[PDB]
Amino acid sequence: YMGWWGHMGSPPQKGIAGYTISPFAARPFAGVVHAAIFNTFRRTKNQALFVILPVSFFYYVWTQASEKNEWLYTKAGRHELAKAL
Amino acid sequence: MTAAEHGLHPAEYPWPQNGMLSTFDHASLRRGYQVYKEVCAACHSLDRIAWRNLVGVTHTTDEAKAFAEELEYDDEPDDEGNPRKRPGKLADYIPGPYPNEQAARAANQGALPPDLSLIAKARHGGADYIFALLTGYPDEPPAGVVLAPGMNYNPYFPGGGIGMARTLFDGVVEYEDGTPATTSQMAKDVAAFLTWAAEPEHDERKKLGLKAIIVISAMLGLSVYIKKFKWSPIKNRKFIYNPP
Amino acid sequence: MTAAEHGLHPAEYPWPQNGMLSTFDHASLRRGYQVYKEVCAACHSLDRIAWRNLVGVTHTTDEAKAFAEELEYDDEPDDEGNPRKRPGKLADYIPGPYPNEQAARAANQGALPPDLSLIAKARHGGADYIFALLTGYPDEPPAGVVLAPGMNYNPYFPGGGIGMARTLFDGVVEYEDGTPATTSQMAKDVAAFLTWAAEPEHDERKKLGLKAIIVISAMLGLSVYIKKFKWSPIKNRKFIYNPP
Amino acid sequence: KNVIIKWRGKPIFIRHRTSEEIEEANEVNVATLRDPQTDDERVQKPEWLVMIGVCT
Amino acid sequence: MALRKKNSLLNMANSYVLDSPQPSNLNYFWNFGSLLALCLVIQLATGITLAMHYTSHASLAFDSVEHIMRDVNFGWFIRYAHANTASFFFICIYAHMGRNIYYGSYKTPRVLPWSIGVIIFLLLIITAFMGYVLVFGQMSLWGATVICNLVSAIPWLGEDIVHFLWGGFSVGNPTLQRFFALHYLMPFVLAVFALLHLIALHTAGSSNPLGITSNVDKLSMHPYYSFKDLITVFAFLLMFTLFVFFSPDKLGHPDNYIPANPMVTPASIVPEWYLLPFYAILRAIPDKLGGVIAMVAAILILLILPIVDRSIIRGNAFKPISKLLFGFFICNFLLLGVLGQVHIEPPFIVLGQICTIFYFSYFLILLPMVSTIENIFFYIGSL
Amino acid sequence: MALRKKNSLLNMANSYVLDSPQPSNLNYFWNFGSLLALCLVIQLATGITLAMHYTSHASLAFDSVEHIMRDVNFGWFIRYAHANTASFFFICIYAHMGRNIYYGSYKTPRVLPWSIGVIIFLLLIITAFMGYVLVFGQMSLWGATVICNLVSAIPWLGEDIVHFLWGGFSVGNPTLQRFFALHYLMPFVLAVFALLHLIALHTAGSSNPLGITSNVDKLSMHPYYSFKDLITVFAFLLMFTLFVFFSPDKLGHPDNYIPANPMVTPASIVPEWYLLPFYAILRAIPDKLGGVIAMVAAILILLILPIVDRSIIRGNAFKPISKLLFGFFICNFLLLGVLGQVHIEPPFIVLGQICTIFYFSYFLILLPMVSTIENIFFYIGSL
Ligand code: HEC
Ligand code: HEC
Ligand code: HEM
Ligand code: HEM
Ligand code: HEM
Ligand code: HEM
Ligand SMILES: CCCCCCCCCCC1=C(C)C(=O)C(OC)=C(OC)C1=O
Repeated sequence: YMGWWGHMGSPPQKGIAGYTISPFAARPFAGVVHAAIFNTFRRTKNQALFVILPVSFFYYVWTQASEKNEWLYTKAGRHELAKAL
Repeated sequence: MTAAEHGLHPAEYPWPQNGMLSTFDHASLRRGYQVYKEVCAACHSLDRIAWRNLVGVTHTTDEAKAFAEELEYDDEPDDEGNPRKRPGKLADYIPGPYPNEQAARAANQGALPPDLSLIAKARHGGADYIFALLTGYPDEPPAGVVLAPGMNYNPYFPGGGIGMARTLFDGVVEYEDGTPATTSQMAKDVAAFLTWAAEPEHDERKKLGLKAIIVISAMLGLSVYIKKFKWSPIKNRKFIYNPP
Repeated sequence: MTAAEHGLHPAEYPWPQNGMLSTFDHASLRRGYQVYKEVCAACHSLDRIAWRNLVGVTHTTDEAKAFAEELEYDDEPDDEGNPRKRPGKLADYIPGPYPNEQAARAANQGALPPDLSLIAKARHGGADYIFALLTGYPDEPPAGVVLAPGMNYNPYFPGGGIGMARTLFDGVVEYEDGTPATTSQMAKDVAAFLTWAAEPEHDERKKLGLKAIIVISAMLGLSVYIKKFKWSPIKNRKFIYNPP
Repeated sequence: KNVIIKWRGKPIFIRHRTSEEIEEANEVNVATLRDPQTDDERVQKPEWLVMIGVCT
Repeated sequence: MALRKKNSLLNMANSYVLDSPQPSNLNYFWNFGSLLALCLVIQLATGITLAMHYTSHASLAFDSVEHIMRDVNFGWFIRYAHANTASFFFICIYAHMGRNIYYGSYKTPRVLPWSIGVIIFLLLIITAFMGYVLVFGQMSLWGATVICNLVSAIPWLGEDIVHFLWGGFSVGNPTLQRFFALHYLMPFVLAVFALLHLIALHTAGSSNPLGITSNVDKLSMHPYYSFKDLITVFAFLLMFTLFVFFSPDKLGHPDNYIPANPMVTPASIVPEWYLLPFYAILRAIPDKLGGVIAMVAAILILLILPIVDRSIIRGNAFKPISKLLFGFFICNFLLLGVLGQVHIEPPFIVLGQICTIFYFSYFLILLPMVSTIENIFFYIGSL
Repeated sequence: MALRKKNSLLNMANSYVLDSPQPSNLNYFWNFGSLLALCLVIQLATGITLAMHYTSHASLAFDSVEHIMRDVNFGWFIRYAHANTASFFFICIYAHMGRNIYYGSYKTPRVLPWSIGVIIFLLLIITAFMGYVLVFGQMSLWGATVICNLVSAIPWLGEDIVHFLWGGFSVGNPTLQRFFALHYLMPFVLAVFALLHLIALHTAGSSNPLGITSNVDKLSMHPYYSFKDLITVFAFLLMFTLFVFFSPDKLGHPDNYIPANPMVTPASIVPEWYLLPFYAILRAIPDKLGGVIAMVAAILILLILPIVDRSIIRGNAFKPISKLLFGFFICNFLLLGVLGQVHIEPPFIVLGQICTIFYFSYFLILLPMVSTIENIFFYIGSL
């Protein structure tokens, strides 16, 4: 499924002109400030829920479990611990 | 588990060596050796430390040779193959108070005092645990605690009943530098010294790490510039498509 | 080098174990242990041999346990951490006559009697060298030989002057099987026993080798048939060339 | 007498040389010596030949 | 013809590191493969060095490690480098596997590099387990005891196999000396399999974050990915530096600075953090043999991802529901990790069981369902 | 298409061991390559096994080898197998190199496999040297001392390098533990180079005893050379059996059953038999540095065979004078071997010098002269 240079396995290409400039002719950090602020904000905003929802759920579950476990091994939690075992 | 089974967690004390750029205070190390020597060494060995280790950390070559030469160590047998003793040398290890575990336990109502060479690394808490433990014997155990025979109450020790009694009291040591030897001061010094004993590379390690951080950071910055420079023809590429 | 510097080369004696298919004579091994025990063990250790090693080679489990139980070995310290002795067990090693090299040399006018566990493999000649050496002390050194102090002339030993005197004389041992204990007989038995001590796998090794030889030979024969079978179309190939 | 002291795994030969031994050593003309040296260069005390007893 | 192409040896290097045609759009998650190669090189250099100063005999092992820390020049560095890089190796390998699962790297035509990858992961676990025993501190000994006793659950022959592995009736000197020899060997086996998975990959080439073919638009591996790999190498070295020089023991257990004592049992015997999720899965099943099977199955089930993923599209970039399920799967795997080191107490016992069910149901139910439905949504949605 | 050809991994195996096209007329001297592969496999299996029971610490090393002989089940076998196979490895490697020199295997287009081969030979020497030290008997120690002191001859830095290699001021525990680690590693390096020389060879294929092209008449490696290799495998195993089971110590030195003693020097320190010719060449030159250069040059001069052989024909099958010169060269190499273990006494001192001159003059004078003249005789003789 992959060839090599000269016969990579692409369907025939025609009609695309590609252009670029030398690394010495270009400013490598052109538009860096705009990218760092606006591009990163856009990219992050669009992925935020896919991190926030599972992390917040599993953190809440852990928090509840760890707090109950702590409470069961206090004096106050003696009776509830006795039932749990 | 109950908090008692875990032990009380020690406070985070501001040790001089806390801090990315901070060494040990070597004056405190020297004082802590003197606490080890005059209090702890009765029951605890420091077997991984040789006399040469003190030199240029806490003591001069001469002071450490003097400490070594006061002791007797096993020599190679004489010409008739009879056992012999010699005076200690800088290469010798600091000798422990007991010949074996059985003797150690017999002197300590069954408990075995651990060797202290690694104790700062072998306990959660490090220096803070050692300081908390030594200074955390309450006058009276909390009402309701039943101590096993030969046990002392100390909340920092897991379970609460430790076979080591309180040993540091104001003025059990007379420091040679004139520092007031309070319980707190001695505990701080000895905790520092034991932390040094567990990790004697500490000072050099952190300074080499400063050099590493600086070089590696510079190389990270330059690697970003170079990557962006080399990638700019790919990032800047533009296309015109005219469908055939 | 001079022949004297090399030592006289020992004769090749017909040992029972010489022979691809031959084991040790275990009756000779047993007798040789008794020579070791009553003559050599005064000066020479056998530190690589445990009591369990004798069992089912020279002695029964009970005889070997009896030998072990007559000795005292260092136990683990008691409850006050004081040293203790215990009777020997089959797992114990046969104990040597001296505590260290210095004691050994002091008892032997400076010479150190080697451990005998590997001596049959550690000397050119093996059993033949041990037999030749023990039986090759002339009554008088060849005229002109100057022996160093504490040396005895023995031509098999390189240089000629050995620090071990003759030790085997007719009837120094009384064999338990009624065999006449001549110098020659005792030297043969002890040389056999020491050869066993150096290579105790000897008997099993040679029998497994017999099985290997047979299987590997059969496989060699069959591999020749199979190769010839598979190659015959290539070997038998014929050509007709008609130049185009 | 010549002693053999282990020092860094290498043997050290220490000979307590007699008067006449020192004399015997001080005879050889330095000229005819693969490694030209007199005993005075070697020892700091004529009565204590201390050498690393490994052959060169 | 250029020498790099003409000469067969040079050409093999050339095909992997210079002319290798790569997609032009690999993101930074494609950089873990070279970080894993870096960890492997660090572990070989430091490991071979430690072997020059370590003694495998149980009477001397723990002290030889103290000798390394105290007397060997830069021994502390070599030891902490080796110990911390073992953790970094697992961070990189989880990242690399996570990348592979999110971007569908396991799908045809890359089933073979993925399947060999699963074995590389098992070899890493065994390598790291054996290396940890070598210290012969309390965690070393007690960890070896409990993990090697899981083999006793193999029916009929299990006990015999354990005694065979130990070379005796408990973990002792024979076990330590054999673990040294195998720990030395296993990294070489691992490097061979790492090479095999790359050779297998080279038939399709790297996948890319869009999940489409890159045959239309290739970039040479050098200089583009060479210089992009340097950025993460320096990021890695900065993290390495912060642990090795400033916090060398943060990832370890203090009990491993106590010499192994077969009599005293430590308060809590837990695996190294990177094995913790598998330990939680084992605890979830009450049966001994059940638990061992579940623990192994948790790794071998990765082999069925090529089957259970029914999607007509490779990877999650454009699949919002698959992305949410992936998020939950990853967070659950971290919860399992946390539950691996809590005490066997309420309510963590039941929670561990729920998390274990979720772990397996991802492969067996959810991914097949979600991938089926998204196929239908792409088709109906774009009509 | 057949799976063995289609799948890239299988195809690599296929290209070496099954479909590999071989000349149809390789004789039995082409079987040493597979015997060398067999020795390498035996040494890896036995060596890794010994490492499970050996202790590298100088206080325990010699005794751990006695423990192997006495207590480990089949330890005697594994130890003697490992020790004797080290000798068989050198018999096979000398045979293989002799084959290569007689049949012109070093000529174009096979300069690269030959040159890598010369390095494989140096790696074998270092591997075997370090392994011998590990026993820590008298020959182990004194051999290490004398051979490592040759490095002192390097000007200016030589002494410092020796102390660096030893990790101290004499051969001791640091030296033994580092030799263990490197002895474990070196066989893996050696296996990589063995693989590299084969890949390099695969561009031209095997040469053959006639020295002509075999492109006209090829035979698959399997089944023909597979089954032909079995015959010599069984011949080798019979020789192995006779040594390992019936005469396990014939090739060794009794002094290596005495524990290392830095004080007492053994009567005679000689190398293992397979190093003896190089030792004789070293003794021939009076200067220390001269002798070391000569000894190294004796191996590196193999690299110039492609240049100094001026023949228009590959190999000696049809060259009666070259065959006689080859016969003298080989017998001289065995004489050097014998002189390596005689005492430094008359008249062996001068004989060793003459044999050393003959050794070098083969490469530098005789082969260039004889190969030039035979070129002319073939041309004039067949006019
Ligand atoms: C005369 C006896 C004695 C003296 C003095 C003594 N100890 Fe101990 N120590 C013990 C015994 C016994 C134990 C073991 C307690 C147990 O395990 O129950 C112990 C335990 C410890 C522990 C480990 C507790 C743990 O977590 O396992 C530390 C740390 C310690 N000692 C430090 C010191 C320091 C620092 C000093 C003095 C400056 C000191 N000790 C003086 C007897 C002593
Ligand atoms: C009372 C002393 C003594 C007795 C009895 C004794 N030996 Fe020795 N033996 C020595 C001494 C001393 C040496 C060392 C001689 C030397 O190196 O100069 C030695 C050396 C040897 C050697 C090695 C010679 C060599 O090549 O290095 C063998 C073998 C040997 N003895 C065997 C025996 C056997 C077998 C017996 C008795 C059955 C025996 N010995 C009895 C004192 C003794
Ligand atoms: C020592 C461990 C490993 C090393 C050194 C390693 C190295 C690499 C490298 C250099 C690549 C190509 C670049 C990249 O995509 O990052 C790669 C690709 C890959 N690896 Fe790994 N890897 C290792 C372990 C694993 C494991 C454990 C798996 C699977 C469970 C795996 C599966 C893959 C897959 C499927 C790819 C192709 C991904 C793609 O490009 O789409 N590897 N690996
Ligand atoms: C994938 C490669 C490797 C991994 C993941 C790995 C992992 C480990 C781990 C986790 C330890 C325990 C470290 C500690 O806490 O002190 C360790 C110890 C050790 N490893 Fe490795 N290792 C690897 C390669 C090697 C190699 C190639 C060697 C070569 C011998 C080696 C030799 C050692 C030695 C001697 C120790 C014990 C000394 C010590 O604890 O530092 N390792 N290894
Ligand atoms: C080309 C491969 C090898 C060669 C030529 C080789 C050679 C040797 C030699 C000559 C000895 C001295 C044997 C003796 O007289 O007792 C030896 C010992 C040893 N070798 Fe190797 N060896 C090789 C591979 C290995 C490997 C891969 C290991 C893995 C660790 C290893 C481990 C050992 C050990 C532990 C010893 C010392 C125990 C003993 O003497 O038997 N060897 N080797
Ligand atoms: C571990 C050591 C080695 C192994 C396992 C090995 C293995 C092999 C094998 C399997 C072959 C192809 C079959 C054959 O011709 O016998 C071969 C060919 C060759 N080897 Fe080696 N070899 C080793 C060492 C050496 C050395 C030291 C040299 C050179 C100094 C060398 C030079 C060659 C050459 C030139 C060929 C091609 C010969 C021809 O077919 O004409 N090898 N080797
Ligand atoms: C010993 C075997 C280890 C195998 C890994 C060594 C190769 C070094 C990593 C280079 C690399 C490869 C090959 C690669 O294919 C690739 O493209 C996907 C990368 O960068 C994005 C890489 O970084």
